[PDB]
Amino acid sequence: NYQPTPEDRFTFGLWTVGWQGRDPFGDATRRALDPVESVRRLAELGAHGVTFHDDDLIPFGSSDSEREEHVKRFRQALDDTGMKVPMATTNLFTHPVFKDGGFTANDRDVRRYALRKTIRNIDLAVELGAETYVAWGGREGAESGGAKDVRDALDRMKEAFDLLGEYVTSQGYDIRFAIEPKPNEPRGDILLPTVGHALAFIERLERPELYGVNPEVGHEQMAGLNFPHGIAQALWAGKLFHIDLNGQNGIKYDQDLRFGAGDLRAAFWLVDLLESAGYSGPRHFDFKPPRTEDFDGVWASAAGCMRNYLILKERAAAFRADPEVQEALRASRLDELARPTAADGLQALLDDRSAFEEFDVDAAAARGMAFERLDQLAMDHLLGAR
Amino acid sequence: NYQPTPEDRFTFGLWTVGWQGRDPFGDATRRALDPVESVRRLAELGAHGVTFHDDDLIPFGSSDSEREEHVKRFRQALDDTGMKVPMATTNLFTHPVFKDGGFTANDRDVRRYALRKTIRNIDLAVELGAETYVAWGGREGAESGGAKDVRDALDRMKEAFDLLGEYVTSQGYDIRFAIEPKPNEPRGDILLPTVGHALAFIERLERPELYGVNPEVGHEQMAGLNFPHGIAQALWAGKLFHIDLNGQNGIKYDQDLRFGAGDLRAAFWLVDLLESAGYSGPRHFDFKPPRTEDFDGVWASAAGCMRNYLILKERAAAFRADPEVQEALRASRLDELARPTAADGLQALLDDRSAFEEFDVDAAAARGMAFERLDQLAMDHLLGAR
Amino acid sequence: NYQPTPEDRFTFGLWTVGWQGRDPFGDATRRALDPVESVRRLAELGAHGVTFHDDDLIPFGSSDSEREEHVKRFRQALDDTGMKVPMATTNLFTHPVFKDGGFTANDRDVRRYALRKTIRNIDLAVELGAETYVAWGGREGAESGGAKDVRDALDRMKEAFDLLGEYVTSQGYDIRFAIEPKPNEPRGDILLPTVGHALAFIERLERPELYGVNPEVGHEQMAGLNFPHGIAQALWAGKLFHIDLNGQNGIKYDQDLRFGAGDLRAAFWLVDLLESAGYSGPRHFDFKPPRTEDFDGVWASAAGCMRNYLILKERAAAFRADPEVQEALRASRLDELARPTAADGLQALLDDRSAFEEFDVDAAAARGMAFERLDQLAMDHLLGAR
Amino acid sequence: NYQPTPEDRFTFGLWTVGWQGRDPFGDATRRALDPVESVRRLAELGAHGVTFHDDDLIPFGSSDSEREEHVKRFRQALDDTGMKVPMATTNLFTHPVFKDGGFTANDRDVRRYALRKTIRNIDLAVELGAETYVAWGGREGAESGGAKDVRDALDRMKEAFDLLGEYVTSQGYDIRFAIEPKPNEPRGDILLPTVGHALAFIERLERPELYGVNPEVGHEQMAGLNFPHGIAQALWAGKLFHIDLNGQNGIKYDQDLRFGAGDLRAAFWLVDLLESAGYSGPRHFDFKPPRTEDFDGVWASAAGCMRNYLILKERAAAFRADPEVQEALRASRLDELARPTAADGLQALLDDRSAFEEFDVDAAAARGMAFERLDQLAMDHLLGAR
Ligand SMILES: [Co+2]
Ligand SMILES: [Co+2]
Ligand SMILES: [Co+2]
Ligand SMILES: [Co+2]
Ligand SMILES: [Co+2]
Ligand SMILES: [Co+2]
Ligand SMILES: [Co+2]
Ligand SMILES: [Co+2]
Repeated sequence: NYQPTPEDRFTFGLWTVGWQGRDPFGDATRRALDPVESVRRLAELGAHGVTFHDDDLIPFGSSDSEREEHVKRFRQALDDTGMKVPMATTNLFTHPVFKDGGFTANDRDVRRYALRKTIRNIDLAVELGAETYVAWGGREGAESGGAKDVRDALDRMKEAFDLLGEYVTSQGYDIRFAIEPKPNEPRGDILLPTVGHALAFIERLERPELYGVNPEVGHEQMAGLNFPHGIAQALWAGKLFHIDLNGQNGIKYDQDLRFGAGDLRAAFWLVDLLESAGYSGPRHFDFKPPRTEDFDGVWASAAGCMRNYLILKERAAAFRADPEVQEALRASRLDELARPTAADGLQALLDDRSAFEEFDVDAAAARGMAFERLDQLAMDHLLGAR
Repeated sequence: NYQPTPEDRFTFGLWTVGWQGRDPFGDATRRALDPVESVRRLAELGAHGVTFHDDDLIPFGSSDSEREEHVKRFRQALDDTGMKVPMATTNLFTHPVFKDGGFTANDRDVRRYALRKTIRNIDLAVELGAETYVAWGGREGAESGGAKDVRDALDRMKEAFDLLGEYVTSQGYDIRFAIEPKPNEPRGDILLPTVGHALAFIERLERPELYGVNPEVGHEQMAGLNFPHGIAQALWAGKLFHIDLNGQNGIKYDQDLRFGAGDLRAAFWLVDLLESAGYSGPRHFDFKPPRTEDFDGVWASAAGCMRNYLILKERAAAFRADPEVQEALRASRLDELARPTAADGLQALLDDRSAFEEFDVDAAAARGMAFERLDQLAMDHLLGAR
Repeated sequence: NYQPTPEDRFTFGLWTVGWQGRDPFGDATRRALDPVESVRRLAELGAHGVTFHDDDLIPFGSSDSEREEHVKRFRQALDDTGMKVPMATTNLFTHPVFKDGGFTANDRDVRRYALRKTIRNIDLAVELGAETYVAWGGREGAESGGAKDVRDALDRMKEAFDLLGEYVTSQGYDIRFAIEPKPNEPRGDILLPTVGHALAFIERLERPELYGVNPEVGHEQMAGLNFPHGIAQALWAGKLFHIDLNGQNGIKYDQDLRFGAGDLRAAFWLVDLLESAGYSGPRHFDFKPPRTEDFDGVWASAAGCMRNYLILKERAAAFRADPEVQEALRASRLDELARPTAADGLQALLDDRSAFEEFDVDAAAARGMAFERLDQLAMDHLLGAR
Repeated sequence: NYQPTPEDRFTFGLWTVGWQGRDPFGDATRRALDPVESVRRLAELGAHGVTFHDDDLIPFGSSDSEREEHVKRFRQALDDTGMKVPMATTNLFTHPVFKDGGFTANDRDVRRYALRKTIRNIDLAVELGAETYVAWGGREGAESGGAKDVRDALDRMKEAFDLLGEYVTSQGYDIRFAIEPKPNEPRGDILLPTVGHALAFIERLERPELYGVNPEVGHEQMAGLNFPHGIAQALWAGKLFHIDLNGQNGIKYDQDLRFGAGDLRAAFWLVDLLESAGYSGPRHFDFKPPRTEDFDGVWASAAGCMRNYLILKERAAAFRADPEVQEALRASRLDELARPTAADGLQALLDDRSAFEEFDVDAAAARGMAFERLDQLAMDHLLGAR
């Protein structure tokens, strides 16, 4: 009956179930949640852990004694429930000081502050046991062309991430960074708008091994991209350090629907890929129960994230294990896709008349790929209609 | 009066002005053009050069004597006009044999053929003087999730590009590759869908220095991305080896409108960036005169590509040179964006109380960015309303 | 096992299974199909009938004796199989003469020709028993703003549809028209781009009762719209005279995937609505088997259209019949949505202090809508995970 | 120098310049503005008037004496400046009670409250001289398919608008309604998502003459539609009762950029159409100065809305008056588009062999439309490059 348990490694941000329902056009529809109560409620649903921005756990501007008490209460909730904290992050987007960015603000003093605020929370993240430190630069970008020279902004972005790498190395921490792309919202265009742009940027950092990506289902879908394809490219690069699961209906504002809502078939192929690849990180949900809901609906929406992942995991495993699917995959030459093109080497390929001079293009063109029969087997498995 | 001359380095594909007007739903509206006549017509408009797919210059399936005569006539047109050939590419998308891809076809024999067809045309490209060899993998991708394992496809894609690098190195050629991303069309999703994905992929090739990107205005806009921002990231990476200029209205089929049509302000900021950065490659137009047009409209549409680039070049230069704009850029702290965040180093930043303990977040938050006044100066310059 | 039979009223266009695979960037991948063979193959799959454009049944430019023989052979196939022809339409988009439109071409002679070509095929449609005559104005529109004055084009569009109404009335035919909106492709923008625009236009025709809409799943999705919502508005207006079923992944070129592919949950809610509303027209598929496929894949893709509709019909019926869903719908106040707001009348509402002066906004705001629990019951029914 | 004066009829909502900068992810960046100060500032810029939601002028929950004082101060500002109030509207979206809608909330008590809150503000609107009463149902819609039966919601929506028509008629008011479509945001899908859907809905009201549309540039662009085309359809229907001007970059969250930003060429063709059609309503700006700005940037952004409209008005008038453009419009057969197709009548068309039997399709197909030369004249006029 698709019941999650902590061994399934499902995690949730405090800001997800704790979202009060404020949007562009609307006031809060739910009261604030104490993080203690969200840890207890999430544990009762079978979650493994929780994640936080600095300012979700400790109100911005807290004194040291207030900070200590917020952390003490949260630690007690973690210890009472067995919940973990595998990931933490910094809020470099809510406060008005970040209206033009944190790490790429035009004001230099704001960039230095953003770094100090991040470093303070990396120390806390390590104390709470986090292995991954996410960075979503939601304010890095522009609404107009003259406001932001992107080459200078990328120079500032590299300096900031290099300084954070130097800091973790200096402290001997075993935490790694996961950069979260998004194409737009709240900025008109956000820097590092997709998984590809973030992977490319990481290759230019001083210590690329310290950084990966934290892709989000709905973010890549806001650019109309195929989320499973982008996760495959991140896995191919060895850079899937964390993932954010939710639902999105295409090219709109970021909806943050529960996982399995939005593009259902993309959710199926995502689960198939994570499970086939043996991804071992948390399955983290960055979602918002809709503001129509009361607290009972918040917990139902959170439970539905995990249930949908487990249903899709069963159907993807049955698809890949079905001998009729295995035969269809060979009929569609998925086995040949996995064989090297020319392990015989360049000169052998140049000398091979079967590759050019004596290649029958028309007989190869006539061979159907059989992809529709394979896809309807996938449909039938997903719908339980075999 | 914005008259282009060959010194402006404007280039056009044979397939652009030569497009006969066939689309998803329509037969040709114009007769085929002899490449000789397109070289002559383009030279008369002030173009610098032309580009080609193999199969635009030599019909697919030509004998050696037919091939020699097509090349001889084209060379004579180039010599009669002074036109150059700075770029060439392979057609790995029209023939039905490429229905599942060239370099990432599931059929191995098709992948080997795609490589041999590419290598034959690299030799011709070098004979005609091309410095850049573009690769647009328009058939690499899928319409369904089971049809294409993307990690295996990227392994095949890397093998293919590595073999092409080994080939050019083996021959001592001074040609470089430019990979052209596109998010979709004709495949439901195309592999390497954006500039970021292509830049990331190149970093994993055996000899990354041989490869850059060939971004196209309309391709990045089909994902709703900011094309000038993506060009800035490619320039930041040192990888803008070629560029395709055209117009697109957002998230649709690839419209291939003349340059300056589609998103006009994005065309302005693109020209501003290419000119500020001192980009020295061809300004290449990959566009289609609409099928409503006769040949006079084809040449008017081609002339309009160049005219719009030259108008936008004048207005962007006037914007950057205007002392009132220079003052607005300082008021918006574009100068501070270009200064290192912490050249004093990590420990100095950690010890700097002005970056945290004594940073007045509210006074920094209250300082307006003045971006709207700067953007209306940019508007006024673009519209000639100063 | 979800086996369709003719009683299910599934229909297919000749151009669907008969699509040879030519696209923007590619030559045909399959040979042409004789309409006789498509009628036989579709009947064997359990289809009810077929539909046609004039030029799919009779090649454009046929002599009268050729026309008679094409019609005779097609009639024999219909009689051999028991297949019906419930709908026909005109091709006013392929021939180059329609490059600027049929009914709204700027050239008046082309508009008059488009009307004569339509009227000739209305007579044939009636002879073959069609009840619905579709009109998809795929060439009505523009790529540039000066090319098409839209108020004048709508005047021409109304004249054309009014003349077609006068013609059918004059002949005593019992056929009705169904106008098919599309937002773009092949024109940069198409006139009557959505269901709403077409419904609005029909209200201004001389005899609106003769006209309804023929919405297509993928067309409304090319504008990012909710297809079930648009079908609900057409049903509310009494104007769903025909429907085109297929799949689409959001905002791209028109993919024409088999029904159930693309947005699966939207396919579920569409079937739920058509079945709840008692829609009695054909379930018509306007799709294209992908060009990767051979003929066996064409028939598998066609069979999959019908199978997916039948699976979704079973799951939507089980959802609506489940007493736990019925209780959830009452908890979410779907029953109250169906009750008049103020059957007591305006003055009673004005005098009702419970509607204003004594309405407790905070107690009403606090009541959760319970929509997430209702939606996860819908998910569980769709996936067979109850 | 493009200086607006009140005779230009530019109007602004209090909520536009008064937007404090709160978004999905961010706190306010500017202090609240007193409506008195916004009226004074807008008048100094040359605006004609202002518009309001009920709750922008009178805080929600005000006592009668507070209400009277807010209205008294606002009236004094209007009288001090000569500013008008041509339009008002109701806020049926911010308060949590409207989380599922106002007029189509599933809770009947909320629907009755939404009507009473609207009617109270219609009385105030009439006292302040408004001729148009806008209704943007931003909360009407859903995030999930079971939550909202759209046929029942449209029944509730018609009841509500019919009751409002009965109310204005009963009071003898000369105010008319303008329904504002939007496709999504804040709801996952909003009911009446485009101009077409709203026009269609109005035709089913009891007294359609009382209702028109209030289209917004950015709303239609959030569906990827052509805003000038949609305004042309509203003008063709006689239903453009008000218009909201702003900028948007395609398919994203609603950006509300100043008018002229976003799609510049669409802004040009919009101004060309409003001015050619002799639209006589207010040119209203529904925009948000970006939250990066301080108050000086708010007023610069507001001034830029008006400046851009006046620049585009000059360039569109010069385009239409240029004898070379007039010749190009005849070469493109825009004159023939405006002539009836068959004023000779149906039987004459049927008997006309020049329309079918003797129509030379190939000679008509060969005639180019000359649209690219016409569009580059439009480009040159817009850019001041003639
Ligand atoms: Co998100
Ligand atoms: Co996230
Ligand atoms: Co293109
Ligand atoms: Co290109
Ligand atoms: Co379609
Ligand atoms: Co269709
Ligand atoms: Co808006
Ligand atoms: Co508005």
